[PDB]
Amino acid sequence: TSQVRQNYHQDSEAAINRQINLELYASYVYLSMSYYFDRDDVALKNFAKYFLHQSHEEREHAEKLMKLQNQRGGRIFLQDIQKPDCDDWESGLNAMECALHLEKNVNQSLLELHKLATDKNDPHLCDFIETHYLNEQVKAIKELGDHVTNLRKMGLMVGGLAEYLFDKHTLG
Amino acid sequence: TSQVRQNYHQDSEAAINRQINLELYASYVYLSMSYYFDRDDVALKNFAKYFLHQSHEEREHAEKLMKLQNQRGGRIFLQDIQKPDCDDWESGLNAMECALHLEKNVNQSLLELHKLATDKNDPHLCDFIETHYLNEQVKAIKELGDHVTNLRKMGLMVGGLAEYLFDKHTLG
Amino acid sequence: TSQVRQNYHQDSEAAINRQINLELYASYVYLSMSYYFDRDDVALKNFAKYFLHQSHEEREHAEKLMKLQNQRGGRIFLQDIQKPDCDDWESGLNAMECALHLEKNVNQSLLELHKLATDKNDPHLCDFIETHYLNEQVKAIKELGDHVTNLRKMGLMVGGLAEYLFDKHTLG
Amino acid sequence: TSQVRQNYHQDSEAAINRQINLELYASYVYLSMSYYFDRDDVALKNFAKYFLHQSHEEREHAEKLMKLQNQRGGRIFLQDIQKPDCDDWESGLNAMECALHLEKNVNQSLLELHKLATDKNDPHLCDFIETHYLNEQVKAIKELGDHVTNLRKMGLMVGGLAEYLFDKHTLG
Amino acid sequence: TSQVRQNYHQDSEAAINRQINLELYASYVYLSMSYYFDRDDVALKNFAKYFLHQSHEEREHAEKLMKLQNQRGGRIFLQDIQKPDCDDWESGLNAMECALHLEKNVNQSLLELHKLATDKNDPHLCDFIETHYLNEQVKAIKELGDHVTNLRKMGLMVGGLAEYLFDKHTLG
Amino acid sequence: TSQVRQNYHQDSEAAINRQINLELYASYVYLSMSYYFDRDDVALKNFAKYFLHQSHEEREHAEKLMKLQNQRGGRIFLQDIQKPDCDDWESGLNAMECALHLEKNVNQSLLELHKLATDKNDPHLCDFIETHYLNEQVKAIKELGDHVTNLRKMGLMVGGLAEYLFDKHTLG
Repeated sequence: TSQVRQNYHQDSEAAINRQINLELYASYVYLSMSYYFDRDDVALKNFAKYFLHQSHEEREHAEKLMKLQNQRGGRIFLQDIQKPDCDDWESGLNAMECALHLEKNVNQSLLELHKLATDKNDPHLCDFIETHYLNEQVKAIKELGDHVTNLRKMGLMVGGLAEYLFDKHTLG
Repeated sequence: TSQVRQNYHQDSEAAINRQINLELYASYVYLSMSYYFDRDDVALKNFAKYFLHQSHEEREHAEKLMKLQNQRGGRIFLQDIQKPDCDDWESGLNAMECALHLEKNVNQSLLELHKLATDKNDPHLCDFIETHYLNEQVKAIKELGDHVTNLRKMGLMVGGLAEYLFDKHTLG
Repeated sequence: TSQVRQNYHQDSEAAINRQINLELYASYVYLSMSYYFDRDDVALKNFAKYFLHQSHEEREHAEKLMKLQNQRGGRIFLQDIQKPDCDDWESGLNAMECALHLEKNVNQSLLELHKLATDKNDPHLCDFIETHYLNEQVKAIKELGDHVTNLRKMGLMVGGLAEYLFDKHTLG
Repeated sequence: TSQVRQNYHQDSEAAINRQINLELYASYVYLSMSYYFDRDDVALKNFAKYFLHQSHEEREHAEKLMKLQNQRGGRIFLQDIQKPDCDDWESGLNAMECALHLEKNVNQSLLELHKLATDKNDPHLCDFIETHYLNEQVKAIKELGDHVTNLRKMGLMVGGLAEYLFDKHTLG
Repeated sequence: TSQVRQNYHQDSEAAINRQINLELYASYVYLSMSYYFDRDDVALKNFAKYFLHQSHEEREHAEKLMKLQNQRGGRIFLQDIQKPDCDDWESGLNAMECALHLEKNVNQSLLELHKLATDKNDPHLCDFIETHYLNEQVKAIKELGDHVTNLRKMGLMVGGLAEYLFDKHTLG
Repeated sequence: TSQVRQNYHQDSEAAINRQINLELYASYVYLSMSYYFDRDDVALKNFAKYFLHQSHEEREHAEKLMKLQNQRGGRIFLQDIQKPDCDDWESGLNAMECALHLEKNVNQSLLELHKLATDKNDPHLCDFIETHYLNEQVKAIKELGDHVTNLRKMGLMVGGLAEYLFDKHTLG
């Protein structure tokens, strides 16, 4: 037992650990995507700029959770990071409709973090999850949804220009 | 009965009261449109920025009329602000033409307002209407007209890309 | 059903739409008061200024709610905004006791809305309601209580003079 | 006994400990008034501001004594700080006459202190109270004097209106 | 009755008055500690600066609670400030352990406060408690914790060199 | 095969990929250490500041490697990151003896990478490895060794204080 721990459940410490692993997997996924778009066979610089920046703040999301662990007196237990499923993300829209599938999955996983803390009656943990993660995660989910409908809407016929112009104008 | 009233007809009042309702109607529909393009399945952030700007300045057209009514001694009697008969504005061209149909409607009611004032023979109010509304509205209509024909020239095949580029370059 | 939607109940969707009608209604009411004090037979420019400022950011409250909806994947369904129950607000004390009575009622809407979200397990809507409206709303009822109470204490019937000075010194 | 203690009587050591409780008492009482006018049924923002600054200063008189205690080698012995005899201060005039009554009681206590030190042969302790406390305390008591007289003179049955204006022009 | 009160239980009003006493209690013990370290036989300047600063922000925590009672229509009933049970805090880490023991006590008092408010279904008071107090209190407890361990890992033989160096490098 | 590729062997394609995994491992190892030192049972602000900085730049090092693969026409194949064997890094000296052990291993894998490029006769890859890594590696092993001998030397007896002062003076 720690010297700082106070109303911090046995279950909720083990829980945010998993969440730590989650958003690291996700930043890993993001740089796997971002260095795919800098390939000489896709060459969409601003896409890469976009997915790398998304990756860099999911590592920030991960670190901020790691502080909260230390702040509440719990103890961090690192776990391995699994490689993203895809190694080649096909198109530029598949990448965006696949990123949307991912942060919708962490948001899922973020809501169960909340309702666990809502039921082991940890008000602090719940304020932390509302302010720092939940509206950021919805605002993100909104940004990726806009991107896919804007891409799909230029579908198709010219298409390869569609994603080109999209890269230069919407991520530039 | 009033201290300030002087040559302010019993029905140039009833008309200005009505004209106020119209400009509140137009501001409502513009908010209806502006948050329609703010949808994740429509996702044209500059169309939204555009109609939201019209929603404000038609509203400040409306409160500029309320000012004037108090100024001549007639008294505002507000009415209900009916709902836009549309919920789904389908596309970006439909929105602009259906908007253009509206500004022709406020201009035709503003022109009737002028003549009612030329026939209850109030020199002052007609300068007020031509100064603040008429050239404002023909400016408006020509600006609505150009946009409409440009979206049309980007017609037929393609199209969804059309709406996009117009969003980036004519509303940026 | 929309791409972004995740943990957004059809009951919290209808509820915010009812709540948007509320805040547009309220701003309309403040607008009706604001040009009431612009009359030459009441003539309190700073009462006019004050309620006009209140009108301008229940509209900013209404948009913040409409945008919040697009963000969670719901769709907006606008309704008519009805006329305020009064055309003549009688006094400056009467005006502020009807304002206080109004934001006490918008509050029960905000509180039932918050308890509608607390028992459909949507933590995000609650923080949005907690952060952006709930304390914003009791800072208003408190201010309205202050102003109601100052007008009542001095009044007695030193007469209208009470009201003039209040305009100059607390509302200037 | 300290290495620093030198010509510091055990009788004037206990007396300054008694004097610390007093100024902490007065600060608590001034704080108790300060939020009295923060109530919505009293609503004098600047009465609240005024007494809030006064509590912020006798409590800063209090550490000036506790610092002085360690400087002369004595040892502080803290006691409880008592609930003010009054929870509802009735008036703005009533407030300013218990405020005057208290600083007169703090003074009698400061003057009794100065004669304990001039007669236990402490030249230093007397300048300390002369320089830092005595004339500040008469400039308070005189100013508690004006305000009471100003409130009384105009309180002549115009009533609550007298109080509002005093808040704005003498405490602004 | 009170003309702002809206969804504020008399039991949640009884509780904050209770809580107001605590942080006035907390500030009182900090003033007892910091002026203990201002003694010529303990003489740790930055320790004295530290608890004096804590004594302030708890007194600022406390008077912010009083503002919340008035905005909601519940009325402050001040109580006595009982004296800290310690007079000689012995040591530099005895004083810190004993503080860490205290802020866990206020943090437990605020968590009971937060959940009595979750039971009388007060959405507003909970956002006030988590945003203004809980994360404040866990930031504090973790800060009391690091210092406690660092003063310990400098323990055993030498020591006091410990207190001195820690005063100079971690609190300077 | 790739449009850009020229004098880039399939053995060095697999080789750089492997090396990528390594330094993300080291990057993983470094955060894991740094949030060990932010614990209330270690409480060394600046050790964390230092290990978090190193974890932040082995990932900079790793992304630099991934850009070069895209630069030369090979294709990145990411794999999983194994958790550091340690979860608790013991002392601050053990931690730096263990970091020194870590970068001395990647240097050895980094020079093995270099001698594969001089034997598959690829000048550019060796320049890339010479300029960007190999001296950065020695400047790194030199600094960790400096820290280790400063820590050993100094805490030969009365320790913990040793490690405390080292945190404040060499990592500030």
